[PDB]
Amino acid sequence: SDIQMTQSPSSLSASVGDRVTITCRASQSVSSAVAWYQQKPGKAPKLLIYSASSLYSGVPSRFSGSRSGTDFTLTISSLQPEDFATYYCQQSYSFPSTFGQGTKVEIKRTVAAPSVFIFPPSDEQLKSGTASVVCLLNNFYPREAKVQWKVDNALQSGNSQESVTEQDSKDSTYSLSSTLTLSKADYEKHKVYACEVTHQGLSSPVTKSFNRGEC
Amino acid sequence: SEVQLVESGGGLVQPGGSLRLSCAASGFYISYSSIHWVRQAPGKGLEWVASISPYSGSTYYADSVKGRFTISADTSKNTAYLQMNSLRAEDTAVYYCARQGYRRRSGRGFDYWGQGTLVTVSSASTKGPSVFPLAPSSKSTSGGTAALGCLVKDYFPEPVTVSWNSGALTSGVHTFPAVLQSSGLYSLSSVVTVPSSSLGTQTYICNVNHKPSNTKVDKKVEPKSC
RNA sequence: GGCACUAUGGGCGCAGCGUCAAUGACGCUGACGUUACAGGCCAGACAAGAAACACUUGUCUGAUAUAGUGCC
Repeated sequence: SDIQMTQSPSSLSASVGDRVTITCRASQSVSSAVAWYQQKPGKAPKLLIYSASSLYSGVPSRFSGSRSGTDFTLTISSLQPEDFATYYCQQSYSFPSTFGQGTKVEIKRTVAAPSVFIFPPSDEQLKSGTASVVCLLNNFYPREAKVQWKVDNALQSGNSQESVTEQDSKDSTYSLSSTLTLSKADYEKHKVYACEVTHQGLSSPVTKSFNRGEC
Repeated sequence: SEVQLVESGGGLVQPGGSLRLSCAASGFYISYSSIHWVRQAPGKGLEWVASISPYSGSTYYADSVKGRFTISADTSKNTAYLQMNSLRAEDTAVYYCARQGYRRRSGRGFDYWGQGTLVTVSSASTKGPSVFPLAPSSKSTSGGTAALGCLVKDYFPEPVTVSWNSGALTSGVHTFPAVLQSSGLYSLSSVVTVPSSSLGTQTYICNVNHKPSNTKVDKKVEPKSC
């Protein structure tokens, strides 16, 4: 019977100055044996709160911990550009230890539309028998954006894989990647390859494309 | 601040293999602290793995590893170890060692963390990446800004290091996460947007460096016209 | 298993008995004396010791914990 620590929300999109609250619940009582860590990408976690409400060192005052039964909450009183990491709760009341699955806390900015670019495969890559068609969405906000691969006005599926950056530091935008993979034979069997992007910043879904030998 | 933790000993292992991580306490004595291993599967959160407790040397394991991994300290060496046996692929993560701070100063909080050591479990073998250019089609230049990049395809494992024009031109550069393909290899691509006046005038060459296979590639990106 | 009764530290000597030594030292055993003084035993709660457990120490609460002898 492990103690589970159900963190929520999984995500959080706020803007600077905001009051932010992150909750976590223990499937059983853990007394006050609860820690809070902040983790920025690629780096190790930093302790913020120990014993469910005491603030570890180096932690500014805007951070603060709280317990009520089995309900543990971290609250940031006024969000600062530095306080934009993922956040985890931990129970240390029994073994085995448990963590939340985390809370990603993202910056909120004005709605920005994507500048859409499209790339055929290389001659080097076709020299070797596979075709990767790569489309780019650049410096937009928010995150959610659909990309639709039509080859000769026909929707594709499953032969393409997306990929998204973390939010920028300066303008706090996103960028997304999509790659249609084909055998060099299937690539040479068609002329029109198109990349269809629907995003909030766009009044009408923007499209980019190319012919096969187009030069 | 002289307190430090340093992990080592990771890398790629076949399934069923074994790997032994170290953790090098400098700035305090391991003898008097509880020492923990926490892993972080890539793209995931933190999962606790094990701890050995001070004085009694009593140890504790995660349900998922309880039987394959073994935690141990060598007080004479001020190093705690992790013996991973009979590895499975879902054991792939960055592995961190962490110190539990002093009972009367941080409770049971983990107050100092290592750097993390990456461990991949795969029966896939090493593969250097093939680097193809996404050429800037100045065929279209609206905001006087074309996008160019390098596709870094079909490598294993990761990481990869993509500079651009040897460290200069860091601005507007968007290197993307790798993605696992149905093959079982990774692929990622890095881009940079630039003025399309300087298209030709400036020349653009991405600097790929996949040390797991000892490949230092450089690829030039440029259109090919009629 | 229940009930009764009896015993339970530390020195300090006395004996016996050892081990290495080399006739040295320190153990071990006494319902063997003696004694300033007191403790000792078991368990739980709580605290502290670089301390989640284990260990050691302290306070508090209970009595227990052993053995022996009977009876049931």
